[PDB]
Amino acid sequence: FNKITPNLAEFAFSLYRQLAHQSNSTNIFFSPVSIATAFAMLSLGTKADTHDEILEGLNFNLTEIPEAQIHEGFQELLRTLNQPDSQLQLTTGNGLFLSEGLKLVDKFLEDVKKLYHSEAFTVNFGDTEEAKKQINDYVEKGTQGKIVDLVKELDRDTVFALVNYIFFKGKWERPFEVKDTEEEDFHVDQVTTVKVPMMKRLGMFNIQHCKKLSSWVLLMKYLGNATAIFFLPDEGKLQHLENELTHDIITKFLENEDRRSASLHLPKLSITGTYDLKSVLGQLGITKVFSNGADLSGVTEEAPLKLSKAVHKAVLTIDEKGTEAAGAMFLEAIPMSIPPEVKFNKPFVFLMIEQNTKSPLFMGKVVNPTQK
Repeated sequence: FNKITPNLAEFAFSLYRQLAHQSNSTNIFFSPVSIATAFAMLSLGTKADTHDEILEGLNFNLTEIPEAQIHEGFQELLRTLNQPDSQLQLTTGNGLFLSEGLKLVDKFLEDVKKLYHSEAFTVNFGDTEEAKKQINDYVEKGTQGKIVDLVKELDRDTVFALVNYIFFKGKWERPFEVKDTEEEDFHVDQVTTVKVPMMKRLGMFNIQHCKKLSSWVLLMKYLGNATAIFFLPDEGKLQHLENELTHDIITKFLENEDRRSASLHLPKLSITGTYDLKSVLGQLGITKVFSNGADLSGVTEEAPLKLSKAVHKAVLTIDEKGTEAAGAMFLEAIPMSIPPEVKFNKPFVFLMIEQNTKSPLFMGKVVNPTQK
């Protein structure tokens, strides 16, 4: 439900398939939305090919969609993700660190803080260790201690760095009971298991088995404007599941509101994803902004400039209840027939969607819960 939603979904997938390709034995978790928003904001300080590469690498076809529509699209998205009276409890931030002694262009600083409500700071890159400390302290402080020592090192000639972080710990509209959480096996291989805390509940879930995706598909809503979608592939269908996913298929799932009884087993976990955006977005065609040929004339008017560092960290916590604050009670009418046992006890894929815009807030893959 947003002009740029289709683009963000395409970006989420190209990014996902990129990461899934590098290796299939690691947990994947990232925010298509936080990354795309950061880079769209950055493009504002770039021009020509440098600029164009960035928007195209974010899956926007400049021959078909006007730039003004792109930014307004991100604007509406932001005005939604962070509103007063309503909170999905999303801790996110984007920090720009530019060399002191650089003559920055006002308009850029205005756009960053006013339009994309982001943060720009000036630091002394002459002192690498102190620069790193300030950057890391920024993240730590923004996540109240959940993300520490993010940046492990800086290039010798670093003059501009970008940090993008996001932490999500949502509250289910229909929570699990802690007393029902017990240790269960999780099949990493078809012949190997490992124990992990497993949440479980008998109720009416928006769950179904999809022939095309060869997977079970579960949708659960979070307090706020978000919805989690879990895809459990049949035996040997993970790769098929990954290839067959599409924005149209996901939109269809979100339209369905049918519920059926089931005994659901869902792992209680905490996973993280840390990526070097220069490397990852590089594989998506975004290379000039990170090179000596970078046209960042919208950032600094007279001196050479390029983005030498760009990091993204996404943290997800899934548990029985997002808070100790008991939620209002409700009663579901569960039939007396035998409910299917649907267990997320093997590699599965997931996506978190923002209900209004339908933007892909998060996307990931759990290969082994006890991996972190």
